Amino acid sequence: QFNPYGDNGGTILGIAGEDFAVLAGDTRNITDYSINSRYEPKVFDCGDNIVMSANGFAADGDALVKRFKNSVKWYHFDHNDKKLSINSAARNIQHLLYGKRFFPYYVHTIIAGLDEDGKGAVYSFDPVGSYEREQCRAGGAAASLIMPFLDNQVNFKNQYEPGTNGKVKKPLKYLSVEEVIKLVRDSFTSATERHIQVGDGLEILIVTKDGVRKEFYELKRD
Amino acid sequence: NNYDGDTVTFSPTGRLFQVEYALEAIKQGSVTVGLRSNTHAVLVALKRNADELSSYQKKIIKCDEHMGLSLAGLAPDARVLSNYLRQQCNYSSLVFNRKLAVERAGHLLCDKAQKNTQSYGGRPYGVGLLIIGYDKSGAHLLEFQPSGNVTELYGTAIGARSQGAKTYLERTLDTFIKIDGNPDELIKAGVEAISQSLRDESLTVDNLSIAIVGKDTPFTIYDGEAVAKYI
Amino acid sequence: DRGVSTFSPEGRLFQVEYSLEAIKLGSTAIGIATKEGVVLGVEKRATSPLLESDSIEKIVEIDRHIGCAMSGLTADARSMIEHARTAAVTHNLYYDEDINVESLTQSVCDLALRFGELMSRPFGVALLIAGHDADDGYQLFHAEPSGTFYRYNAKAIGSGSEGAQAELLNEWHSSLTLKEAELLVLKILKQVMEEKLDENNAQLSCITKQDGFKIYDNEKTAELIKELKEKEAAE
Amino acid sequence: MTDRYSFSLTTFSPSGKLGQIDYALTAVKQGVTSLGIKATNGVVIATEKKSSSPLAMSETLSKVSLLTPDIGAVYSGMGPDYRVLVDKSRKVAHTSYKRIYGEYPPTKLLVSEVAKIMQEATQSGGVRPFGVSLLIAGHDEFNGFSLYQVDPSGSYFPWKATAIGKGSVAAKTFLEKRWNDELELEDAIHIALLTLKESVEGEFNGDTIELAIIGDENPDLLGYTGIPTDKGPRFRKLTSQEINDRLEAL
Amino acid sequence: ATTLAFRFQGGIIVAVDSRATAGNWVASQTVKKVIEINPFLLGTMAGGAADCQFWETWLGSQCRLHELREKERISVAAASKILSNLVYQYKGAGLSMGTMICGYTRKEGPTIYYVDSDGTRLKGDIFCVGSGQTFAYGVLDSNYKWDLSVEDALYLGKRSILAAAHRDAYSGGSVNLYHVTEDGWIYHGNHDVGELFWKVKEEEGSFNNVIG
Amino acid sequence: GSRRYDSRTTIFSPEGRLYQVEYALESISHAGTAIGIMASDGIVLAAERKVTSTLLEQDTSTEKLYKLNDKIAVAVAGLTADAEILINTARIHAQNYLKTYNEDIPVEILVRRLSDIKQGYTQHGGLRPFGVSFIYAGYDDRYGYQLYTSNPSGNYTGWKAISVGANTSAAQTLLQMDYKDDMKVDDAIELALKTLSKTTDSSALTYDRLEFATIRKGANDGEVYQKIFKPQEIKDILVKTGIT
Amino acid sequence: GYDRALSIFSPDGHIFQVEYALEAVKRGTCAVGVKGKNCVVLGCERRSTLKLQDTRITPSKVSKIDSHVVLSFSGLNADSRILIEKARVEAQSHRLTLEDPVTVEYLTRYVAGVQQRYTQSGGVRPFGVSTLIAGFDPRDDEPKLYQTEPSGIYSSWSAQTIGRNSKTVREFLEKNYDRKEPPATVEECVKLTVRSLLEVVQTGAKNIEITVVKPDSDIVALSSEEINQYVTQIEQEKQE
Amino acid sequence: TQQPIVTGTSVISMKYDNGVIIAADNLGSYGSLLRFNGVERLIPVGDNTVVGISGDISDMQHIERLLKDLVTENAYDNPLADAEEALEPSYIFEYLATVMYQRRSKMNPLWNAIIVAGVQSNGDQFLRYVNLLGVTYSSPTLATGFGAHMANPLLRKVVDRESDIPKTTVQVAEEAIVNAMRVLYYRDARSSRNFSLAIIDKNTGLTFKKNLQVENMKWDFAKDIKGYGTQKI
Ligand SMILES: [Mg+2]
Repeated sequence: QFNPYGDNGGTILGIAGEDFAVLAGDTRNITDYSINSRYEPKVFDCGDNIVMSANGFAADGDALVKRFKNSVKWYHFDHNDKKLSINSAARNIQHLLYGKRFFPYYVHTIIAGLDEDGKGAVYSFDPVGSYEREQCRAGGAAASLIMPFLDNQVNFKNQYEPGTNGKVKKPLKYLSVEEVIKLVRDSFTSATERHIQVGDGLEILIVTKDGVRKEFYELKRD
Repeated sequence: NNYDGDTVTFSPTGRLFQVEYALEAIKQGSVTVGLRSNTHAVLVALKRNADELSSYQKKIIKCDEHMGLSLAGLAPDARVLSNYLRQQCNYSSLVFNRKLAVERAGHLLCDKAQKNTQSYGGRPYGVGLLIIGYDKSGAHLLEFQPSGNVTELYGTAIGARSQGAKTYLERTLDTFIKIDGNPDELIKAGVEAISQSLRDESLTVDNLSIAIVGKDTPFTIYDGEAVAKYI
Repeated sequence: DRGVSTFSPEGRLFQVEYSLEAIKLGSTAIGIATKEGVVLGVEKRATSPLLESDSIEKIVEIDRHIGCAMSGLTADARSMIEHARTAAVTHNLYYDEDINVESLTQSVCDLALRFGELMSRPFGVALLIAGHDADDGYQLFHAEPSGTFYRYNAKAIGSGSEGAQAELLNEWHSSLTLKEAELLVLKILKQVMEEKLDENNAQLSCITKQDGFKIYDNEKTAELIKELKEKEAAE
Repeated sequence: MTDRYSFSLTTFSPSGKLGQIDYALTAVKQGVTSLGIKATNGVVIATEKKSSSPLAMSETLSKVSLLTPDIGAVYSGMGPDYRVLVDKSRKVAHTSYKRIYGEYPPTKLLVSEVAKIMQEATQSGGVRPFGVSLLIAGHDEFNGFSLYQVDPSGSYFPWKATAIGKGSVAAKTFLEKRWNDELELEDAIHIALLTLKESVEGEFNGDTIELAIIGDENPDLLGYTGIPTDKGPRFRKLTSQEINDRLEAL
Repeated sequence: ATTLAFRFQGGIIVAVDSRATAGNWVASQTVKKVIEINPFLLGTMAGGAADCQFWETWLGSQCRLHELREKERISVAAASKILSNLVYQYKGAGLSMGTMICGYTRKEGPTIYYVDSDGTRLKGDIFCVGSGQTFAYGVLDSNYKWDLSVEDALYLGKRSILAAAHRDAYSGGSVNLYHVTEDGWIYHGNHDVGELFWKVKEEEGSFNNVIG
Repeated sequence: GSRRYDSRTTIFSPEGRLYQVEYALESISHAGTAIGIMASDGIVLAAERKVTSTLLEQDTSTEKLYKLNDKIAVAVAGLTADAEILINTARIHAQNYLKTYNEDIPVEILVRRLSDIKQGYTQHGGLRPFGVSFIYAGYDDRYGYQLYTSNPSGNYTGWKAISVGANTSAAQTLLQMDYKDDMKVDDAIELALKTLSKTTDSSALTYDRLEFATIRKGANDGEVYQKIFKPQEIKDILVKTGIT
Repeated sequence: GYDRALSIFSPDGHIFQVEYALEAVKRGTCAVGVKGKNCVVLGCERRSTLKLQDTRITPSKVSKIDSHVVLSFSGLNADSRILIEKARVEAQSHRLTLEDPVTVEYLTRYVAGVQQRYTQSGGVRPFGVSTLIAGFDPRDDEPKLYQTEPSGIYSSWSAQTIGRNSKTVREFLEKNYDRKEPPATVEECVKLTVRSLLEVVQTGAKNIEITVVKPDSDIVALSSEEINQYVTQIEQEKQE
Repeated sequence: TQQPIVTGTSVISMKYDNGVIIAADNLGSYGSLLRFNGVERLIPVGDNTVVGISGDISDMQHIERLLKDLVTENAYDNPLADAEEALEPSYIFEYLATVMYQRRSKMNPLWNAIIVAGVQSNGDQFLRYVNLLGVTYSSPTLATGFGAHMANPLLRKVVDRESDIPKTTVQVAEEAIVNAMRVLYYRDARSSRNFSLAIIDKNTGLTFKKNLQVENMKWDFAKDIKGYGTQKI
C-alpha cells in the first residue's frame, strides 16, 4: 500500500525577545537511518520581515512555505502593497493548513517576526491549523529534549531566590539577542548529543526592525 | 453598418467593426509612453481625473518583479488582462522556477484577446497595453492591441494625441537606445516624449506616473512627489 | 436585436451608458471627506405621505469602518451590499484585520462588468463608499456600473448631481471640520431637492475612526437643520 | 459551438395559428398518396413507390416499414423524416415497453409514443416539426385490429379507413362509398388497389406499388419452431407477384 | 482539558484549564480554550483544537453578518444552531468538537448551549466537558445555587477547574475565568494552577492528602 | 448568432400582457366546446369533437375526455398532443402523492401542480406555452365535488358550471340562465347537452360528434364512480333528453 | 439553457420589461392595506365579471405565509403563486435555522429580493405582481405593513393600495388617514378599509373581501354578511 | 496506488570543481529476474542536463516522454531556444518536482527516485533529488536506493562538504564514481556489470559514455574459503 507521508527528521526552535525574534533549525535531512543532506535549508525568509519553518514531512513543508510565500505576493497585489503583519500571516496560515484538514500537511509550523508594536513575536501551529502566539517553542524530533530546558532557562520555572526557600520566584528579566543565541546553540548541541536525527549544522535567522540576518554554526556530523 | 452588431461578423471588405470600435476606446484614453535602452525600460503615463475633487486614475500595473504594463482605454479590461499576466508570470515561476519571457507574455496576451474576437456572446477587450520588462535577453517593450496584435518596439505611445510622442521617439531613436546605465536620463527622454502629446494641460505632481525596470532594478512605480524631480 | 456586451462606434458599451441614464433619475446622494471623518447624506424622496419614510434605507453599513450611500435603481444595490459585507467579513476571517476601503471598493467593482449572454445586465445603481483605514485615512469612493471607481474629496450622485458638484467645487477645502461638512451636505441637499428639506425626507450619516459608521437620528439631524437655517439668516 | 438555439422555433401567431405545424401539413399535402383500410380480420396499408430515377432500385427504398411483428407503418411527406421516425419508433417499442413488460406494445400505445416524439419537435428548442403524416396499422390481443393517423402536431386519430397526401380528399370520398363493417381482408386489399389507382399517373403494377397487411399469424415467417405460444408475425409485406395476381381480378 | 460553564443569577461563569497534550507529552501550558466569538458570545475548546478554533471564529463571522443584515444582536439559540448545523454537514468526516456556546441577551437571558461534533445541541444550566469533566462536576453539583453572587460563582468555577487540574493528568497549567453579562463578557484573569493550588489549600483547608 | 431567430416567447407587451398566452388563448377559441356542470350528487363533463368523418373509429377514439385517476377527470380544449404531455405528468403527480401519503390526491393540489407547470413556460425557458385549456372534474373527502379550469397562463379558478373552447361567451350565458344550486346530475346532464346543442357550429348535435362523462356517488354506497360514456350510451341520452 | 437577456436598459435608462410588468399590476384587481393601532386590515377587490364562480374553492386573494403574516397582491395570478410558495418555504426555513418566525420586514425583503433577481437574470421575465405584506413580528404588538413591486424595491406604509384605480383609493386614504391617530379599534380600521374600496368597487356585495390580522397569530377573514353590515352603515351615514 | 513491476536500481552522482557526474546501470529487473539488460536510465535534456531515474521503468518511460515534450514546447515561438531561453537544469527539476508531488497528492504516484544533474547558465553546478513522495533535497553527493547506503559513504570521502568541491578534479570524481559502481555490483543483488556514465562540465559540455563495464574485480580470494565454520576440505 502506498504511504503518501514520510519523516525527514529535523528540529526547529523559535524564541521571541523584547524587540527581536529568532527562528533556528538544524540543516540535516534524513530518511530512516540515512542522511540525505548535511545542509538542506529549513528556515526561510518569506518577505515582510517574516521567517517561517514547516518541520516534519519535507515535501509538505516545502509546499506550505511555497504557498505562504505566494500568499504574501498576492496580498501585496490585492491590497496596495500593504505589509502583511505577523498576526495576519498567522491567521492566513491557519486557513492554508485547515484547507487540507482531511488530508493534512504533515508538519509542525513555526513563524517568527515582530508585531505591530515592534515587539518580538513567535506563532506555533499544529498540522491542521490550530495556532497560538508563544514566547518560546521548539518543534520536530528533539522538541521534547529542548522545551523543558527552555522552561527552566528562559521562563525560570522551578527557580526561586536563594534565602527565601520557595517563597519568592526568580524574577523574569528580559534576555538580549546574544543571550538567546547562546541558549539556542546549547539547546541544539545538547539535542545533537542525544538525538540521532539532529546534527551537521545549525542555521539561525534573526529578525529585528532592521531586517532579517543569518547565522550558521557547525554541529556534530555523526 | 449592418455588420457591426457583433464580433462574429465580417464586413463585405473583410473588416471586424466591433474590434475597430474597441480600438476606438483606446484613442479616447489618456496618453501613455513606452521606451527602452539596452539596460532599462521605462513607462510614462498621463493620468486623468474626473474633476478637481477626484483622484487621478492609475495607469500603471505591476505584473511581476521583472514585468509590468501601462493602460489606455477601459480600465477594468486592463485589470482582467493584467491579472491574467500575473497568473502566467506566477505559473512560470512556481512550476519551472523560471521568469516568464516578455516575448512569451505578449504571445499569451495575443491569444487571450483573439478568442474574444471569433466567438458569439463575447466582446473584444476595450484597452491597449504597453508592456515593459527585463528578462534573460535584456530590456523589452511591447505594444498590445485588443485585435490581438502584439508588437515588440524600441519605443511607442498609445492614447489620445499619442502621434506627437511617437514621432518624437522616431526622431530620438538613435539617442535614447544608447542611454545605458543611466535610469534618470532614460526617464527624462520619456517625460520629454509624452510632453509632445500635451495640450492646455501640463505635467503636475499628481498628474504624472512613471515606471521603470532594468538590469538591477525591480519593476517600481513612481507617483506623487517621487516624480517632482522630473517635472 | 443586438448583443448585451456590444460596443458603440465611439468605443463605449451601450448597456453601461444606458445604466448611467437610470442613475441620473435616482434621488440625490452626497459625500464629503474631511480629516475628522467622511459624511454621507441622501434624499429619501417618498412617493406618498402614507409611506413611512424611516423604512427608506439608502444609507447602509458595510462594516464598522465602512459605510455606503446609493442612487438609482436601489433594488440592484442589495446584492452589491451583500457582496461588500461578505468581502469585508471574509477578509477579516482570513487576515485578522480590517480590509482597506479601496480593496473593498475594488471587490464591489469586480461585479460590475460580469454581465452578458453571470447576470443579464449591468447594475442600475451608483454607490458612494466612505470609510477609514490606517494606511490611507478617511476616504470616499464613487463606484459605477462600468467597473470604474474614482476617489473623491467630495462627490454628488443622482438627479441633482451636476448642480451639487459645482457647489462642492466651491465649498470644499482641506481644513473642513466634521460639523462644517454635515451642514454643507444639508445645504446642498436642500438646494437640489424638489420638496422642502427636513429630518423625515433627508438622512445624514458619518464614519469616524473612534465611533465607526453611524446613521444619524432624526432628532440629531433636525438640530443640524435648525443650525443651518440660523447661520444662513446670519448674513 | 454548442446548440445555442434553446428557444422554440414554432410559436403562436396573433391569429392563434402555429405556423410551422401548418407548413409541415402543407409539405405532407405535396407528398405521394398513401392509404389504410381496416377489415374485420385484418388491416391493409398501401402507397405508390414514386421512383426518382429508373436507374434507382426502388426495392431498396421501403416506404412501408415493420415497427413490431404485429405493427406496420406508411407515410406521406418527407421521406428522410419518416426513416428516422421509424428508427425511433422501433427503439421506443423496446425501451419503454418490451424491456419492461416482456411483450410488444399495443398499437394505440406505440402510436402514443410516436405522437409524443412528434409533439416534442413542435415545442422543444432549436428544431422544426416533422414533415410527415403517418398511418400506423396493427393488432394486439385485447384491442384487436386498429388503424391510426399521426400528424406533425402529434395529434392522432383512429380510422376505419383513410388516406393522406396528394389525392387524399378524393380518396377519402372513394373509401366512404366502399367501406362497411363486414369487409374481409381480401375485400379491403381490392378496395385499396382500386382507390390507389386513381392517384397514380404512370405505371400501376407490383413493382410501382408498395402494400402490406396486418392479418393472420405467419408461423412460416417466425424462423423457429418449438414454442406453441409463439405463432409468428401478423405484419406481412406483399410481394410484387402477389400484387399483380390481384390486379388481374381488378 | 477541562472546561465548564454554568448559568446563575448574575449571568454565566465560564472556566477552563490551559493544558494541551500529545500522548503523554505536554505540548503547551498556555492554551487559550475560551474562544472570544465576539464581545457578547463565548465558546469553549474541547476535542480538536483546530476544529474548535477555526469553526468558532467562522461562527463569529456569521454572527457579524447576521446583525449587519437584521440590525439586531443574534440570539444564543440562533448562533449555537449555525455551528451545530455546520458540523452536522461534516458528520462522519472526523471533526472532533465539544463546546459550550455562551451568551446573555434580552429575549433569552443568560443561555448556554452544549454543541458537539456528532450533531448534538443541548440547552442547559450546567455543562462540563473534557478529560477532567467528572472531577469538576463533583464540585459544581455540591456547591451550585442559582442565587450565588458574582464573586462566589467566579470562585466556584475556579475551584472546580483546580479539582480537575489536580486529579486529571491531561488537565492543568492555568485557569482562565470569564463572566458573561448582558452588556458583554468580562475577563477575570489567568491563574497559574501551581500557585493557585497552594493558595487554596492553605486558605480553604482542602487537599489534606497533599503535603505542603 | 442565434439571437436573430429568437421569438422571445416569455415577454410582456407594452400593455402588460403575455403575447404567447394571448395567442394560445386565441387558438383554444377555435377548439371544440367543452362544458362542465357541478351538481349536489355529482359532476357532468360534456364535449364536442371537431368536424369528424364517417370513417373515424369513434369507440376507440379519445380527444376530449381523459382519466387522471379514479376520482379526477379532465376535458380538453386545444392542441390534443400538448394536452397528453400534461395529462401524463398529472397522472404521475397523483401517483406520487398516493405513494407518499397513502391517500388520494385532493383535487385542488393536482390542479395547482399542472397550473404551475403551465406558468413556468410563460416566465422562463424561452419555449412556447401549451395551447391547452382544461376543465377538471373531481371528488375528494374535503370539498366534495369540484370543478376547475386552467389555461395557458397557468391561472386556475373554481366553478359551479363552466365552458372552454369555442363559443364560451354564448355557452356561459346559457349556463348562467338555467343553472340552480339545488340541481341534480340528471338535470345537469340535460343542461350540458342543451347548451352544446344551441352553441354548436354544426347543423345538428349527434352521438358521433360528442364525448360524455359523469362523476357520481351513484356508486354503491360511500364511494365515487367515473363513467366515460360509450357511443351507444351517448346516443341513448340524446334520445332521453329529446335532442334527437 | 435559455440565457437571453430579456430585461435590458434602453437609451433613456429604462428597463421596459420591468415597467411593462407594472402595467400588468395596473390591470389587476385593487388591493388595499390599512394598519390601525392594534391591527392591520387587508381589503381586496373581486371583479363581478365572473359569476357562477365557486367561492369555496376559488383561490382567495389573501394568503397566509405563516400563522402571523399574510400576503395579498395585484397583477398576474399565476405569477403570485410562485412568490407565495417561495415565501412559505423561506418562512419554515427561517423557523428551522433561527428558531424564531420571520419578521414582517424580513419576509418582505426576501420576496422583494426574488422579484429583483428576475430583473437581471438571463432567460427570465420579471414578475407581473406587486404585493402587500402585513402582520406582527413575534412577541410584538406593533402593526406592520409593507409593499413590494416588480423592480424589487420595497417600503413600509401606514396605508397603501395597489392595482386598478389605486390612484383613486390612495387619494381617499391620503385625506382620510391621520397618522397622529390611526383607527384605534378593529371596527374603525375595517370601516376605513371598506370605505376606501367603495370609492372604486361598484356593488358592495361579493366584490369586497376583508381580512383582519391581530397580534399573536390572530388572523380571520370576514364573511359576506359581516362586510355587508359595514357597507350598509357607511351609505346610511352618507345620506346626509 | 500501485506497485512497481519492472524496476531500475541505484542512480549515483556527485559535484566536482567544474561540473557534475552521474551514473546508472543498464538493468531492468522483474522482481528477482534480471529481465532486461539494455535499459538506458540516464536521459539527457539538451546539452546542459542529465536526468537519472530509478524505480518503475514504465513510469520512467512516461517521464522520458514528458521531458521530450518539454523540449518541443520550449522551442515554440522562442527565437532564443538554443541560447538565453534554453532549458536550465533548475527549470527541468522544478517541473519534475511539481509533477511528483502532485501525483503523490492524488494518491497515484510515479514510483521513482530521480536525480537531476546539470550546469546552469552562470556555470553553477546543479544537483538535486526528488522521489515518489515529492521529497526534495540537495547535497554534494546524491544517490538513490542501494547507492544511498553504499555509494554516498565512498563519495563523501572525496567531497565531504561544500568547500571540497573546488578541490575535486573530474578525474578524481569519475574515479570515485566508477569505484562506487563496482562496489554496488559486488553487493546489490539487483545490479548489473554494464552501466552508463554522464559528465556535465561548464567548459567541455556534456560527455555521455555508454557500454561501460565494471572491471578490476577481486575474486581470487574466494578459492581459499571453504565450508561455513569447521570444514577444511
Ligand atoms: Mg546527532
